[PDB]
Amino acid sequence: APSPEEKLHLITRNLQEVLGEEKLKEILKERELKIYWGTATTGKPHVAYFVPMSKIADFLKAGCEVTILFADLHAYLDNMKAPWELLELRVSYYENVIKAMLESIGVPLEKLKFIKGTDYQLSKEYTLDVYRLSSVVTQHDSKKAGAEVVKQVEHPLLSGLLYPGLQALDEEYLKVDAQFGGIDQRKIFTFAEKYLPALGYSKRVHLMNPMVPGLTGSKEESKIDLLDRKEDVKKKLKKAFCEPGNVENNGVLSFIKHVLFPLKSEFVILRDEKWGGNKTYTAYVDLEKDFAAEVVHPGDLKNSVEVALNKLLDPIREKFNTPALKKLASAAYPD
Amino acid sequence: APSPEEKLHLITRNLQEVLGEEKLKEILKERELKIYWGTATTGKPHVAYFVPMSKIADFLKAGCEVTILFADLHAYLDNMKAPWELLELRVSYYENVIKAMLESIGVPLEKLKFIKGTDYQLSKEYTLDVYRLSSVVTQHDSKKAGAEVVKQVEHPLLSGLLYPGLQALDEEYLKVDAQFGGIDQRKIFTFAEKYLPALGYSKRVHLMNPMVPGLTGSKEESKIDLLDRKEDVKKKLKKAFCEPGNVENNGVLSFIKHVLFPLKSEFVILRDEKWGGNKTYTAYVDLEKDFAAEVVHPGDLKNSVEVALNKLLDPIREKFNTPALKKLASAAYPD
Ligand SMILES: Nc1ncnc2c1c(OC(F)F)nn2[C@@H]1O[C@H](COS(=O)(=O)NC(=O)[C@@H](N)Cc2ccc(O)cc2)[C@@H](O)[C@H]1O
Ligand SMILES: Nc1ncnc2c1c(OC(F)F)nn2[C@@H]1O[C@H](COS(=O)(=O)NC(=O)[C@@H](N)Cc2ccc(O)cc2)[C@@H](O)[C@H]1O
Repeated sequence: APSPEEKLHLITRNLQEVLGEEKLKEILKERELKIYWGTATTGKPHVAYFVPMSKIADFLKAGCEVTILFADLHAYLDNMKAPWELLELRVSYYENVIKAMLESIGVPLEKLKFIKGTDYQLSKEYTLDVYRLSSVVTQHDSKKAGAEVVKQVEHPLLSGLLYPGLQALDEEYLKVDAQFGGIDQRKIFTFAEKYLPALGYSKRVHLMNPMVPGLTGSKEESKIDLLDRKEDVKKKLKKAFCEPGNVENNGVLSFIKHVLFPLKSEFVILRDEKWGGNKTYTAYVDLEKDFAAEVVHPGDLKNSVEVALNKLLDPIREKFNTPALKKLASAAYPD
Repeated sequence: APSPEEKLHLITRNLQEVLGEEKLKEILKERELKIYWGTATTGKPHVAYFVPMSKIADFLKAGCEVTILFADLHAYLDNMKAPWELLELRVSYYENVIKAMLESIGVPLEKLKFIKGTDYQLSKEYTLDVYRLSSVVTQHDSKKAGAEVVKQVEHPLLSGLLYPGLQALDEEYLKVDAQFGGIDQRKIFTFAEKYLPALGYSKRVHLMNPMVPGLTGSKEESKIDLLDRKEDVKKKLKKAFCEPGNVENNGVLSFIKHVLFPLKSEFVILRDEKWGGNKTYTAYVDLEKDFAAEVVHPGDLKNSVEVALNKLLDPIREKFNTPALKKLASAAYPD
């Protein structure tokens, strides 16, 4: 039975920014927070998705009612990042792999709600609100709201202007108090705080993670897929940006900070007896200090992350080791 | 039983431009043409609406299946020219006054179909097509398609970009072969010819009237309302631009050309015996020649139009002389 103060700590730890602290505290004084996270069903999710999933885990630990939105219409509206025929296959792939990630990090699925955008975003009342919103949002504001999220092409399409407006309306139709996403969503979040009240709807609390550098190319591609075999995880980890003593733009350290510490509350560095043997850290700042002092070597850091990451991936790889899930993976991502 | 050639003449006479003559003739060789005309339910219709209604009459004379669309959602999308609360009152006013105009010029209403946009434009299949269209139409093309139709404001709204796309989709959902409107619709019509095939839908024939100068200020406001009393019709007609011998930008002559000649097939100029007495014209070009020669005086032309216009308005004014229609007129246009 966590106190409102303990819930607030669980909910907001590791975030880059909280908008709406006043209302957030008002809610936690009385009841559970209702929050959602959305993802457009576009490319294959990679290990970076453990970063938002670790905050989802925190939200459930705090007692929140959590909704996960598979934003299939949004994937279509974002420059057809998922063509319309493949959408429902993409939703199935996303649902299976996101549930597998949550099961792997021990998140109880029975208190989560999963919904796909097209379950309600084609309804008459929602569509009427899209038109009501379109009558107050300028073309200027919808273009700028999506600048960091929607793909920016030479001749922008009308769909790209619709995208942020629907993401705002989703807060009302999912009946939430708050929306969580990475800080790349910030301009959509502030757009929603401005325009939802123009429709008679309350502004929501917005919770924003930092954009965490990947476990590969410095801060694009070459990422680690959730279904990569151990040997491919090992190979990709060797090439990760991880300079000795350099605690910035370090995707290996960032994964520890945002995924492994919240999961386990500790992190063990594997190290030879010659250099002091293993050491258990209870706080990220202590590990960071040792890495800056160069008494945690990059190779030992990578070794330690490799062991923990393969533990997270093992049940996922097992789950997708089914004839039906192998066919789904290939069918959702053909050529 | 008019021939295909006689139907084509009735359908296309007095038009400024026909797009799709090849397909138009292919259809008339086999069956009746399916056509619609739409109007956004915004301001009170004035006597200029007799110009499109006279072409509707021609279409029915040619045997066409005609739909009249009361585009209520479009009125809302066009800079809220009709706010959402007043829309259904505006639709009722438009339906009553348009049916009255057609009855006045002797158009049989029983073979016309009347539909309001929100009967189908909020449906799931239509909304899906709006999103499919938005994924191919650029912001650039939708802005330019509506440049002469949608109000151009300093900070354009998203609704204004949606407007031409929905007008294009209306051609498919109303299941027509052709759309009729004034030539101010041309950029929406060519937009529809370009983009409907991107959705797997056929291009439509487009029929365009000329933009006829009003019976008032030269070629805005001061117009004659369909419910104006005889005395107000008389007063407004006195101030109409009608210079002797000047057959251009002459709203009085244009009304004769586009409304009175199609209705009656003749036009009688009322003139004193001293100047030759009355004369009946069987063709507009003969009247124009006499006006250019200054043997039809502006006052006599206005007198002759006044008599005919009050005949067209009399049954409309009688129809709206009901307690329920008086309340409707005031409720749809308050303050
Ligand atoms: N490296 C990282 N570090 C920290 N957070 C990260 C990443 C990362 O990298 C990536 F490559 F995986 N993504 N995320 C976060 O997870 C989510 C990704 O999902 S998304 O598909 O991008 N969704 C969108 O864009 C949203 N508009 C979709 C949407 C649509 C309608 C709604 O009503 C609500 C939402 C967003 O919150 C992202 O910030
Ligand atoms: N002086 C004149 N001479 C000759 N024709 C004239 C005029 C005139 O003057 C005015 F003041 F009355 N209007 N018209 C013509 O009648 C119609 C008016 O209706 S409207 O409300 O303007 N409709 C729109 O704009 C259309 N986008 C509405 C629409 C929406 C969805 C659809 O699927 C189809 C259509 C249009 O065709 C106009 O050209």
